[PDB]
Amino acid sequence: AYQYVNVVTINKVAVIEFNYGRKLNALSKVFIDDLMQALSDLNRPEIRCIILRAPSGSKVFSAGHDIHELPSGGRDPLSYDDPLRQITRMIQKFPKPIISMVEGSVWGGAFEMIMSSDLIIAASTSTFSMTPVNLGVPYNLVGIHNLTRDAGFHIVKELIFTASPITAQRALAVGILNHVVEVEELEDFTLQMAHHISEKAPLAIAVIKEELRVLGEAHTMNSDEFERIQGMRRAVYDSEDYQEGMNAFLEKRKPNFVGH
Amino acid sequence: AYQYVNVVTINKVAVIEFNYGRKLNALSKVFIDDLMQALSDLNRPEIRCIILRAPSGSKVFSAGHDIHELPSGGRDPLSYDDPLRQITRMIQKFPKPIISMVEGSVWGGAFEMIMSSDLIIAASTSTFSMTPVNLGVPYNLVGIHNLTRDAGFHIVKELIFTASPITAQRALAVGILNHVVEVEELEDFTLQMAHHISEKAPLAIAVIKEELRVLGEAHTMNSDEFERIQGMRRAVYDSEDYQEGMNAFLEKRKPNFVGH
Amino acid sequence: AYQYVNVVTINKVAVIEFNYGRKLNALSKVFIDDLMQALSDLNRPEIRCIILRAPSGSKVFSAGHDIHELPSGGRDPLSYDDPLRQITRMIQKFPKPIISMVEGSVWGGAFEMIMSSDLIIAASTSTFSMTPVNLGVPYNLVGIHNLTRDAGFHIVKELIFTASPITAQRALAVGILNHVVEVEELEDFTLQMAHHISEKAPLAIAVIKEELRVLGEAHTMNSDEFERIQGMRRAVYDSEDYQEGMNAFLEKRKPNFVGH
Amino acid sequence: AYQYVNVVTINKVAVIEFNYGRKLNALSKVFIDDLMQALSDLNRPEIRCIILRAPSGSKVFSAGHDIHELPSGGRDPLSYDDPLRQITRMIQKFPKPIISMVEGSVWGGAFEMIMSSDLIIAASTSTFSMTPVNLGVPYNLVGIHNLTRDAGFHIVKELIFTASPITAQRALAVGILNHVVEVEELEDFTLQMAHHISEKAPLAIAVIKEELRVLGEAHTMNSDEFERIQGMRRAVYDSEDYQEGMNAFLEKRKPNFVGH
Amino acid sequence: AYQYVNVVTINKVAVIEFNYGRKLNALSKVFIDDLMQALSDLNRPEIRCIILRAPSGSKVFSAGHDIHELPSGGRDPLSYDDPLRQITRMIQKFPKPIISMVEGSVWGGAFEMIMSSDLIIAASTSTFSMTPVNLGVPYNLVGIHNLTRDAGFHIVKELIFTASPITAQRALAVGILNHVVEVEELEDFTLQMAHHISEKAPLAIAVIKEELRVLGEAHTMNSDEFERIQGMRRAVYDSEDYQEGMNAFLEKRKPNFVGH
Amino acid sequence: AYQYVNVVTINKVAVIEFNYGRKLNALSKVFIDDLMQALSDLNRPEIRCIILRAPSGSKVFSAGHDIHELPSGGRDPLSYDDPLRQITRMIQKFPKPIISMVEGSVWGGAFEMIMSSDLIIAASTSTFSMTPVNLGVPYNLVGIHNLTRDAGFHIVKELIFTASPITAQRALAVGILNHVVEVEELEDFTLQMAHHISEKAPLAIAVIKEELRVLGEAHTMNSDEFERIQGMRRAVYDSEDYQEGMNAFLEKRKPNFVGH
Ligand SMILES: CC(C(=O)NCCNC(=O)CCNC(=O)[C@H](O)C(C)(C)COP(=O)(O)OP(=O)(O)OC[C@H]1O[C@@H](n2cnc3c(N)ncnc32)[C@H](O)[C@@H]1OP(=O)(O)O)=[N+]([O-])[O-]
Ligand SMILES: CC(C(=O)NCCNC(=O)CCNC(=O)[C@H](O)C(C)(C)COP(=O)(O)OP(=O)(O)OC[C@H]1O[C@@H](n2cnc3c(N)ncnc32)[C@H](O)[C@@H]1OP(=O)(O)O)=[N+]([O-])[O-]
Ligand SMILES: CC(C(=O)NCCNC(=O)CCNC(=O)[C@H](O)C(C)(C)COP(=O)(O)OP(=O)(O)OC[C@H]1O[C@@H](n2cnc3c(N)ncnc32)[C@H](O)[C@@H]1OP(=O)(O)O)=[N+]([O-])[O-]
Ligand SMILES: CC(C(=O)NCCNC(=O)CCNC(=O)[C@H](O)C(C)(C)COP(=O)(O)OP(=O)(O)OC[C@H]1O[C@@H](n2cnc3c(N)ncnc32)[C@H](O)[C@@H]1OP(=O)(O)O)=[N+]([O-])[O-]
Ligand SMILES: CC(C(=O)NCCNC(=O)CCNC(=O)[C@H](O)C(C)(C)COP(=O)(O)OP(=O)(O)OC[C@H]1O[C@@H](n2cnc3c(N)ncnc32)[C@H](O)[C@@H]1OP(=O)(O)O)=[N+]([O-])[O-]
Ligand SMILES: CC(C(=O)NCCNC(=O)CCNC(=O)[C@H](O)C(C)(C)COP(=O)(O)OP(=O)(O)OC[C@H]1O[C@@H](n2cnc3c(N)ncnc32)[C@H](O)[C@@H]1OP(=O)(O)O)=[N+]([O-])[O-]
Ligand SMILES: [K+]
Ligand SMILES: [K+]
Ligand code: NI
Ligand code: NI
Repeated sequence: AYQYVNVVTINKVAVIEFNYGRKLNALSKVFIDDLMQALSDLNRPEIRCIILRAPSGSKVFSAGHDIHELPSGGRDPLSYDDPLRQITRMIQKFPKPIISMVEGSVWGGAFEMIMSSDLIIAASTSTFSMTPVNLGVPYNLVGIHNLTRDAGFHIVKELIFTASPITAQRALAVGILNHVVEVEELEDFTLQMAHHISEKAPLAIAVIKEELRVLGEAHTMNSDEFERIQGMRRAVYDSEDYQEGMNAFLEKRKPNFVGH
Repeated sequence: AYQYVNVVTINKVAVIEFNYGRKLNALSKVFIDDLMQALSDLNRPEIRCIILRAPSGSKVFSAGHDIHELPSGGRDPLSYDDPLRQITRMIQKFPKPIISMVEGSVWGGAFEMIMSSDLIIAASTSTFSMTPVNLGVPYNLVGIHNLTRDAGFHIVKELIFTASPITAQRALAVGILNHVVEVEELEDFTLQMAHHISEKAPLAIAVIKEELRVLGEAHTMNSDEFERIQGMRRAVYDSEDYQEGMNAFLEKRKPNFVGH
Repeated sequence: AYQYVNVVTINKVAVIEFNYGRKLNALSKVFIDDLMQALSDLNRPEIRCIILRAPSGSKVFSAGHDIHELPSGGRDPLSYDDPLRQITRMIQKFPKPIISMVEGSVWGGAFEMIMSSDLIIAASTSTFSMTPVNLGVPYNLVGIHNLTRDAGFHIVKELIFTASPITAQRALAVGILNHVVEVEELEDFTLQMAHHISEKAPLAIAVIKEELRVLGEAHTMNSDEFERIQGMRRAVYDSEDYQEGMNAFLEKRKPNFVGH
Repeated sequence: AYQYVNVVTINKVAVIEFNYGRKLNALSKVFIDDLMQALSDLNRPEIRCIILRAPSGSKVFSAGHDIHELPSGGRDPLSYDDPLRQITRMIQKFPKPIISMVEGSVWGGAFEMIMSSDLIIAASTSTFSMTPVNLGVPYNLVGIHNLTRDAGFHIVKELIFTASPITAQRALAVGILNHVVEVEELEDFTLQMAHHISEKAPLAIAVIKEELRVLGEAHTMNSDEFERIQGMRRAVYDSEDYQEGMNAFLEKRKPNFVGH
Repeated sequence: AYQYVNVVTINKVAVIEFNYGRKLNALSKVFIDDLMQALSDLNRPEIRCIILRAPSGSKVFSAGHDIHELPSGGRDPLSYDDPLRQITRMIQKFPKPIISMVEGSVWGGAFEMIMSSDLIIAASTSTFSMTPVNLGVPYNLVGIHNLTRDAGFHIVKELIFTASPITAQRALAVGILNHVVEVEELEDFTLQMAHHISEKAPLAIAVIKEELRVLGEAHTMNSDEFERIQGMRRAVYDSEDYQEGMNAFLEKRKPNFVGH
Repeated sequence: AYQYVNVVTINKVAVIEFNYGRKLNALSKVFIDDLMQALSDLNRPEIRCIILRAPSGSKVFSAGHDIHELPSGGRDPLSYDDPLRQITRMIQKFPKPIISMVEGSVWGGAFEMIMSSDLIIAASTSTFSMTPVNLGVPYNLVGIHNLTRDAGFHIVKELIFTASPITAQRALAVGILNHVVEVEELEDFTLQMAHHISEKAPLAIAVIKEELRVLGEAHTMNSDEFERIQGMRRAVYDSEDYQEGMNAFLEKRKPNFVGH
């Protein structure tokens, strides 16, 4: 059993349901460690497809990164072993398909988390925002890359630069979602597709998923370019604005950004 | 003349029509060798645009890889000089635009074949499936990469992991197709576009096509990553599941996959 | 302050308006030098978002490359320091969002220019074409790469190989545009999005934009592939067809291309 | 204990000594499994430097790949999980320096193995050969790359194309070896260098070793190039020459190669 | 015109002499800023070649990184705008050849600095060491890469893992140095070569140097590999060993490293 | 027969001897066309090794690129189809070893040509120079890359920036040559090694040569880097210095370079 998730398996399909609603399923270390343990426990030959979901009737699918656990001490907020960074790698390397079944609003790191999964099926009332420019966070290269494989560059830059929510209808139209259904059809539609996938050849699915993962990462650059980017990110996480972003969030007020 | 295609030339446009209805235009070696000979013969300055089509009225555009020619046991079924691998490279390197004009159902390797062409114009009643997970086939890197340049990652993964057919309307909406037209207008519509392209500067078209080919291919990885992927693909084509998929296809029964 | 653009600032938003209507805002060296000086002058902490536009009522947003300024006699027409190549780099490296607010028709290098910007909001009556195959021009790798980050390969190849205009509605559908609005609403809609972006964290916006730029460029090739392409481009700029394409534009007649 | 190796620790230095002299320390699966187990068991904070050696007085350091374990059956002889391929990866990813201390003759896969290690210190009487052209073996990309980081291309090609042994003195002159010493001084010279390295910062050593490993692997190519090489390798392991080379070695006669 | 360097111009050759003897030409910000200003001021068409030197008679060419300025606690010591990182970029991008003319002992960052220059001519009594493993420093990817273009991997790993000094004779034998001369001949030999270079075509020299720079940097990797290495680097600069290495250097005692 | 080369076959070895003494075996278009035709004619299974040589007693091995065939200005002098660019690709792709057997002086493009071959065996009196900085020529990336796989960067930069000849003894010490022998021993020393290689497995040699070729080329960069380099090379071939370099050679005088 798990403190922060609930797992139900029938036949070859496992549903991992978030159980962290008192914190709006924020991506706290304790929540992510339990989600990763649950996925690892399901890495068995008789499990063929995973669904990730919030409880039925959730207003908020996930509030994203826990803003209390963001470092404000001049440390990289999105280093390789940060919980958000660990869960996106683990989803992408997992040798079974992972479907995000979305009811409610999706924020920031949680939007990256569902974009790292294999398919997204969403309620017609679900909404999606990408929020680092609301907090002054310098998103990392891997995290940004995870957002660029579905919608085009102009659409991705609108989502990030405005931090404005988009509807499930627009998220379908721009190529982010696989399917949008009425919320009362969401579970039945998603289970039908998951159980269908579980009848197909699992070893062929696993190697094709791994081929897609490698090709998706195969945007290569030299060491100088990476180190130049890391210097730019460091200047951001050393900024007055980054302190103001976090301060405004916990004081429940609007940040005032100034460009330092 | 050719045993397995019929070629017609109208000014600067060449139409190559499959003549392999006996096997529903399956990508047999003898069919692909005639298709490649026909294209090579058309590599002349006075030809400016190619159309690939099945005969008018076809229910099946192409049934995909000839399953009777797929290597059994531990032989790579999608090696460099396999017919499907040869025709996709030839289409992509050919210095004139190649338009796939689609009537009927499109399966597996024939879907990768039309995706490798420059433009796809299809009948409102045409349908599209990608089927290696039905058979347990470890699709190759180059073949998967050919499926990723039009629709986004989540859509591609739905197509491959479900092996379910999509309509021409959905294939248009997700960016696979250029145009969908009523079947009685398909030929006229496609020829009008081909004649129009044929008025443009062919050397400019050829170098821009090759620039897009090179950029499309420019997802680079180290030797270890390629050899690791090759080891995973060999484990799949060595598996009981691969034998079961091939056998189930031939015996016309549902395969029973077990994950080894 | 500039001969060929007008700049107005509204709180933290700067609007750079073309003032070259006597040449339909063609991308002449004198125009681009003024556009680049205006952008450089706006790289100030109190400026948070840029809008590029043509004057209200413009039938032609930009007629594209100044065809009089293209070299004739066996010279690369799209070298690293040609004005179109300079302005796309400058837009992409600029540390503030640049929104292209489009009224009227967009041609050739002007289409590449708006594609290189961060967001595109367009009038319902605006139209878009990519024209090098009309003139026999061997477009450069960087230039072509700039057209491939929004719509899929089949769509881009139709746009380039036909040189046919598409509508604002089709450009929205295929992923080129962010928004299409009635022309009477175009300025207010674009200014409210720009003001909204202007309240977000500028340093987070600048590092995410730069991360997207270098991931966008990170399609890598070996020296031989680049030099093989450059040799193909030189055969095109040495061709009879290239001279005929330039001649026909200047003599206002239909070119006759022959494939050498 | 181990059946096929003997381990001695001298404070922070561990010496792994081959114990397979009855098969001239050929790289059979049982010998390599024991070497990898002994390395894995030494991956402890109190160990800082490894030495690999043959027993004192060995005329043969290692006879290379066990030719009885080379598959002939149209199967890739150097696939990702073959013992030679496993041991070179493990030596390179091991977070402590590994020094090859060589007495006797070094052959084929055993030469690649010492090349994959961090330093090579050798007896003045030791000799070195790279032998796949004697057998008709299509050596794999990773394996060849492991031979190209010390001596230059012309020297590597002489070694491989001639399969002729070189002296310790020539191996020093061309950059393959760190040091050549009289056999009576070999053990002490090597131990003093290992003890000296063991006084330095182990975390600094490990991250610099890992940085050198990933820069050394960072020669990148597209999927088509890898698949094209793999097709060429398969044609070699399907060849009559390959069968002739294996049979000639086992029958102790000169092979007769004919080029198919 | 400079506090910390002296500049002598002989025909088209400029000789930049270090004037920071108080810290044995350690790479303090104040010294490096004056070295970079002097180089910038020499970027004129009438200057064709640069020589970098310590004063005639120097025991110590440069004592390396200023250990008093290296950030301690959890700050990256080798960030993009650290003085050593700036000076190696500037030397490599400088459009004239830069010859390191070496008398005395060369340590750590000063060794990387001379390795980044175009040619090295040294006195027979000069000596060379690479020192990060004496301090527990996690050297950065670009810094390590700068050390791998002259001697082979085994030799570079000996230099870095031992931090032992090598003689000029050995540095010449492994390919680090161009020439070794008696100290009395150092100025005559170096100036003769610099004068000879200055009669050659400067624009051909500049573009070839820049071609070599970009080919040298063209070892590419994906974002995940870079972020993984940066996480490992951060674990080292957070370590107790790193604090011990810095403290031991400042207290002029032997460090005791423990592996955390 | 051939107008400009003489070919002899000794068992399985073919010796191609230059016959263009009248321009000292300068790499004129018609000379290189016959060398390439002679190689193609020898691409047969009963030939296993090629030797390239000048006639016995030659003072000049080859005077390098034919300076008279270089363009006068405003054109790239080393385009993909140039004869030097053609012969180095053909040597590198040729599926049999090519040994350069060198007697006399080797200049410029002929030095690149022998560097592109597999092995170099040279007379003790032979000499070697790299000459583009004598003429003001902007060497191409592929050409420079062909000079970097044997000697280190410092040595290569000395050779190119000085254009000074080096001895066979120095070329051996820095890793350019395989062997140096007295001129009376050169022919039979080289034939002994070629006969020995000719008894080895030719398919294994061919796939290993090709693996080394693609690994050598696998230094990758983005389109913007390449086009930036090309623009810099264009500024050189457009310069006054390039025309001065060509004029000085024609007028048999020392050039006066001024840096524009
Ligand atoms: C990777 C990344 C990232 O993941 N950033 C975090 C992105 N998340 C967000 O921007 C969403 C932040 N929260 C909200 O917008 C709203 O809380 C919302 C999710 C719509 C739920 O609104 P709702 O009215 O239902 O509840 P609220 O009154 O807003 O807030 C409910 C409580 O949850 C807290 N909370 C909400 N989200 C978070 C979070 N992500 N981290 C920490 N606390 C949170 C609020 O501070 C309140 O705290 P407290 O007053 O009890 O101490 N990034 O780059 O920024
Ligand atoms: C690259 C790849 C790939 O290309 N795989 C193959 C993908 N192709 C398919 O899955 C489609 C397989 N075929 C079918 O679904 C059906 O034949 C269909 C195309 C719907 C047409 O049905 P239709 O009723 O009109 O004809 P069928 O009864 O299904 O089949 C008529 C015959 O054609 C054979 N056949 C059909 N497609 C193929 C094929 N691709 N290869 C070999 N034989 C085939 C069947 O096995 C039958 O053999 P036989 O009983 O006459 O000896 N992959 O990775 O798997
Ligand atoms: C990068 C690239 C590129 O940018 N190519 C250029 C792409 N641009 C174009 O194809 C548009 C060319 N022009 C046109 O299509 C039409 O001018 C159009 C924009 C529809 C406007 O029609 P309109 O009926 O008003 O014609 P005008 O207003 O008279 O245009 C006024 C003059 O502008 C000239 N002109 C138009 N576009 C251009 C241009 N790009 N360069 C130079 N002159 C131009 C016409 O030839 C007229 O010459 P002249 O009569 O004064 O001697 N490329 O690869 O090709
Ligand atoms: C990866 C790779 C590779 O690793 N190739 C293998 C490269 N190995 C070689 O070329 C070593 C060839 N062997 C020799 O030169 C000599 O056997 C040798 C290493 C010098 C020592 O000679 P010595 O005179 O002491 O002993 P030998 O009489 O030659 O041989 C002693 C016995 O060991 C066997 N043997 C030697 N090397 C091997 C091997 N690598 N695998 C299996 N058996 C071997 C011989 O066939 C004899 O078998 P048997 O007939 O008694 O059953 N490759 O690509 O080729
Ligand atoms: C990049 C990197 C790196 O660069 N590491 C640093 C590597 N450098 C070293 O290990 C050499 C450190 N310095 C020394 O060992 C000695 O100064 C040595 C070069 C042997 C010369 O000894 P000598 O007795 O002649 O001269 P010293 O009195 O030690 O040194 C003369 C003065 O320069 C200072 N100094 C010398 N080296 C350094 C340095 N690297 N950083 C800061 N100050 C230094 C000393 O503290 C003295 O200052 P002060 O005590 O008068 O205020 N790394 O990764 O580690
Ligand atoms: C790629 C590249 C390159 O390959 N450059 C070319 C590099 N080659 C050189 O710099 C060598 C130029 N030539 C010389 O230095 C001398 O000719 C040398 C090879 C030392 C031989 O001196 P030598 O006094 O014996 O004989 P020469 O009479 O000078 O030369 C015999 C004739 O061949 C011509 N020749 C010699 N080298 C070349 C050449 N590379 N191109 C064209 N003609 C040449 C001379 O101009 C003579 O013409 P003519 O006077 O009969 O009409 N690059 O970038 O520069
Ligand atoms: K709004
Ligand atoms: K300054
Ligand atoms: Ni990509
Ligand atoms: Ni390299």
